[PDB]
Amino acid sequence: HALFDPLTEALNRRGCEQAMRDSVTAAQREGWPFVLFVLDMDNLKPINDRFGHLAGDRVLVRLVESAYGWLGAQDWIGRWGGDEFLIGVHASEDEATLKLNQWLSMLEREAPLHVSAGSAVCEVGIDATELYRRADAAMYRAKFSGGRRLVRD
Amino acid sequence: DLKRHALFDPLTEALNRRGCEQAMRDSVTAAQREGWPFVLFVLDMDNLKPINDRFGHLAGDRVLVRLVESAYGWLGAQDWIGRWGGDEFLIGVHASEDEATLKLNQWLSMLEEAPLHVSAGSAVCEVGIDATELYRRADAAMYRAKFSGGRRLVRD
Ligand SMILES: Nc1nc2c(ncn2[C@@H]2O[C@@H]3COP(=O)(O)O[C@H]4[C@@H](O)[C@H](n5cnc6c(=O)[nH]c(N)nc65)O[C@@H]4COP(=O)(O)O[C@H]3[C@H]2O)c(=O)[nH]1
Ligand SMILES: Nc1nc2c(ncn2[C@@H]2O[C@@H]3COP(=O)(O)O[C@H]4[C@@H](O)[C@H](n5cnc6c(=O)[nH]c(N)nc65)O[C@@H]4COP(=O)(O)O[C@H]3[C@H]2O)c(=O)[nH]1
Ligand SMILES: [Mg+2]
Ligand SMILES: [Mg+2]
Repeated sequence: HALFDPLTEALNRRGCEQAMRDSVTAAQREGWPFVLFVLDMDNLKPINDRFGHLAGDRVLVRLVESAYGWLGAQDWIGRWGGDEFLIGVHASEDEATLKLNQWLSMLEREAPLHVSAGSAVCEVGIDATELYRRADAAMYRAKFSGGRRLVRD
Repeated sequence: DLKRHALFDPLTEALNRRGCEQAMRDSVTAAQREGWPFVLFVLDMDNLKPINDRFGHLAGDRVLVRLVESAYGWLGAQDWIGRWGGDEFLIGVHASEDEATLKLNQWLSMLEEAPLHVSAGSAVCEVGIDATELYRRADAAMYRAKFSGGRRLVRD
C-alpha cells in the first residue's frame, strides 16, 4: 500500500513526510499539541549477525506493533528507511515523552532492542522541515553520547 | 550486459551491494589462493545530509557521483569500489596495507565543490580469515572512527 512499509505496516518514507505535514497543519489549525520523535536502532546489525536477519525482521515488526499498542487515533509511526523510524504524538511533551520512554524501556527486555532517540515540540510558526531538523539533530546527540537514550531538543 | 545491471549501482557506477559481496568474495579467494595482498575499507559519509538540505537531492547525488568518480581515478585495475547503500561505500585494494592506506587518506584529504567528511575503517586479509570476518573487522573499525569524531581512518 502506498504510504505504508510492507514489512512492519508502519508508514513508509513518503508516509512519514505526509504525516509530518498533516500533523503540523493540524496542530496549527486545530491547536493540538504535537511532539515529533526520530529513532535509530543501535544494535540491529549485531542481532542480525547473532540470530539471523529473520530475527531482525521480527524485532522491527515488534517495535512497530508495540508502538501501535499505545499510539492514539491521530498519532502515528513511520519507517524513514532501514532501521530508522519517526513517531508523531499529539499530546503534551510530558505525556508523549513519558509513554515513549516507558515503551523503549520495555523493548530493552526476545532480543533486547537498543534505541537512540531525539524529540522536538511543535510550536506556532514552525514548518514540518524545521521540526524534523530539530528532532533529527537531537537524535544524533543521543546516538553519539552512547545510544539507548532519548535526548530532547 | 546482465552482470552490469546486476552488479552496479546505477547512480554512481560503483558496484551495488550484490557487487560488493561478490567482489569481497573474489578478492579474498584471490588473496588466499593467488597469494596477493588485499585490504578492505568500509566508508560512511559524515556530512551529506546538510548538503541535500540546502542544495537539493540532485546536488547530493552529484556528491556521491564525484566521490566514486574520483576513486576510479586512483584505483588499480584489480581494485574496486562499491556502494553498500545510502552514503556507505566499500573499497577493495589489492596492495600492501601501507600503500593502500596512504592512497586512501590522500584521497580523502583531497575531498575534504562542497567538502566531504568521511569516517573510514580498514582490515587486512590474512590466512584463516574469510570475507564475512574481514568485513566485520573493517566495519567495526569504521564505527570506531565515526564515534571518535569522524573525518578519519581507523584500522582493525
Ligand atoms: N535501507 C534504507 N535506509 C534508509 C532509506 N532512507 C533512509 N534510510 C535510513 O535513514 C538514514 C537517514 O536518511 P536521510 O534522512 O535520507 O539522510 C541521508 C541522505 O540525506 C543522504 N543520502 C543517502 N543516499 C543518497 C542518495 O542516493 N542521494 C542523495 N542526494 N542523498 C543520499 O545521506 C543521508 C544518510 O544516509 P544513511 O547513512 O544511509 O542513513 C539513512 C538510512 O540509515 C532507504 O530507502 N533504505
Ligand atoms: N538507502 C539505503 N541505504 C542502505 C541500503 N543498504 C545499506 N544501506 C546503508 O548501510 C548501512 C548499514 O547497512 P547494513 O550493513 O545492512 O546493516 C543494517 C542491517 O543490519 C539492519 N537493518 C536495516 N533494515 C533492516 C531490515 O529490514 N531487516 C533486518 N533484519 N535488518 C535491517 O540495520 C543496519 C543498519 O541500518 P542503517 O542504519 O540504515 O545503516 C545502513 C544504511 O545507511 C539500502 O538498500 N538503501
Ligand atoms: Mg540506522
Ligand atoms: Mg551513512
